[PDB]
Parts: sequence; structure tokens; C-alpha cells
Amino acid sequence: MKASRLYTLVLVLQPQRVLLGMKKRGFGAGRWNGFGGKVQEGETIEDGARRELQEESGLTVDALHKVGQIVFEFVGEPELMDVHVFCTDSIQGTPVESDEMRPCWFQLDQIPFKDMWPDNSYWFPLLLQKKKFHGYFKFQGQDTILDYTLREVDTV
Ligand SMILES: Nc1[nH]c(=O)nc2c1ncn2[C@H]1C[C@H](O)[C@@H](COP(=O)(O)OP(=O)(O)OP(=O)(O)O)O1
Ligand code: NA
Ligand code: NA
Repeated sequence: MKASRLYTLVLVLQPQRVLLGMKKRGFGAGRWNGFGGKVQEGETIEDGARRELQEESGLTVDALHKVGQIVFEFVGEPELMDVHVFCTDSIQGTPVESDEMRPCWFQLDQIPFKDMWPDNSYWFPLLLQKKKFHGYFKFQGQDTILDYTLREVDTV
């Protein structure tokens, strides 16, 4: 039995495009990802997701809808990442680059899967179909999946 830490992940998904953020600095830079980070004490998971979206992309939203939950395990790390996945389509400002993140729109026939986390190829298609899901992925390093499960669910 392992302990888990709570994280959020936010996909700004509009009818023809998705907003992703490229990690600019540190280890892992170069990869495109949704926006998010660790949930803080006292805030709801949804409010943590809204906060990270604002801090990381500049976008504010009044509300997000929860679309999935994914547990990530990394070889050599005993703590699991419990990632709660949310989707916007409703935004009211422009994305802003920082020293840490560069946000960019991609058309939905140009989703940059090869430069995203490898798990995204599996669960993103469900998100695009407006389906909900639970997933688990075990990684060796940043690129190699050793085991995974993915299921569509009616309720997250
Ligand atoms: N395999 C994966 N697939 C994916 O789509 N997103 C992943 C992922 N692994 C991690 N992430 C996302 C989840 C979360 O949004 C982010 C990881 O959170 P961070 O470590 O950036 O959190 P914080 O910015 O709160 O951390 P601090 O450095 O403590 O401030 O990256
Ligand atoms: Na944070
Ligand atoms: Na983050």
C-alpha cells in the first residue's frame, strides 16, 4: 500500500482546438501538458484546478467539469500521483506565457501526441468524445509505460 499526493490537470478544450502548455525550464522541459499542480490544504480539488489554471496560464474560469482521474506511478518513487482531470470549453481571457510555461493552441487534428506524456494518447481520445474515465499508468522514467489500465466510467 502506497500513499498518494493530489494533483490537478486542466484541459481547455474548445470545439476545434485545445490549449496546452509547454514546460520551459528544469527537468521535463519540452513536453506539452494540460495545466495544473498540487492541491493545497483546505481547497477543494476543483478550486485547486482553477487556481493552477490561473497561476500557470493566466486564464480564469468560474467553474470546471471533472472528466477523469488518473493515478501515476513512477519506478523508484513510492508516492503515487493522484491526478484529477478537468475540462473547461468556457473561458473569458487570453493565455499568458511565463518563465515556466508557454501556452499554445492546437487544432484537434494536430494534437501533438508525440510531444505529450505517453499516457495522453490513451485517455485524450476519450476526453474528445466527452467520455469520463479512470486510469492508472506505471512509468519507468518519463517515456516508458510498464503497466497501465484505462476504463470509461459513467461517474468519475
Ligand atoms: N503522466 C502525466 N500525464 C499528464 O497528462 N500530466 C501529468 C503527468 N504527470 C504529471 N502530470 C501533470 C499533473 C500536474 O498537473 C503536473 C505535476 O504537478 P507539479 O509537480 O507541476 O505541481 P506544482 O506546480 O504544484 O509543484 P511544486 O513544484 O511543488 O510547486 O503535471
Ligand atoms: Na502549485
Ligand atoms: Na504545475
